Amino acid sequence: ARTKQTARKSTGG
Amino acid sequence: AGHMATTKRVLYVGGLAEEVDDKVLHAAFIPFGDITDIQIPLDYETEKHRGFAFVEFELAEDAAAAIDNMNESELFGRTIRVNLAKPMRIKEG
Amino acid sequence: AKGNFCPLCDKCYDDDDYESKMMQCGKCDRWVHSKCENLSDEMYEILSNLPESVAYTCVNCTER
Ligand SMILES: [Zn+2]
Ligand SMILES: [Zn+2]
Repeated sequence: ARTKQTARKSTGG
Repeated sequence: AGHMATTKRVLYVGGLAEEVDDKVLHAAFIPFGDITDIQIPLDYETEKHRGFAFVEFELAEDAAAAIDNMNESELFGRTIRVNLAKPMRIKEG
Repeated sequence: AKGNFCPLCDKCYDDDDYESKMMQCGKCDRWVHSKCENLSDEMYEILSNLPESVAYTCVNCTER
């Protein structure tokens, strides 16, 4: 979901 | 390498029927132990659930019993998944 | 600024705070804390790992 812990285009890395 | 099993106060549910609501997850998961919270995030492609849900137990040992008794089992007429909310990932990534 | 206010509790949020556990509504774009919901900090970490096609909704954004 949209959060402050993450907001990137994808959860990958 | 890692442990053969694990436990946590919260666990994941997926593959549930299209007509499942947060009241069904409670009535389906209560016999393994007392539930304290349930959540279902909204999917914006059709304004319904994403085909999965979440539940939380009073203890982590009760979640392991809910998995040991409903994992890959029929609920609403088709199979559903049950596991901790850590090792899995959505079919969309 | 001071115009920020949570839809479920008397607390508010900063214009640059990103260390607090919070989510954004997918239907009214409003922010929310984890403590003013039945949620917990363990369930918040998985909600962050879900795809962006799914998101949280207010106590009314889920019905209307
Ligand atoms: Zn709040
Ligand atoms: Zn909202």
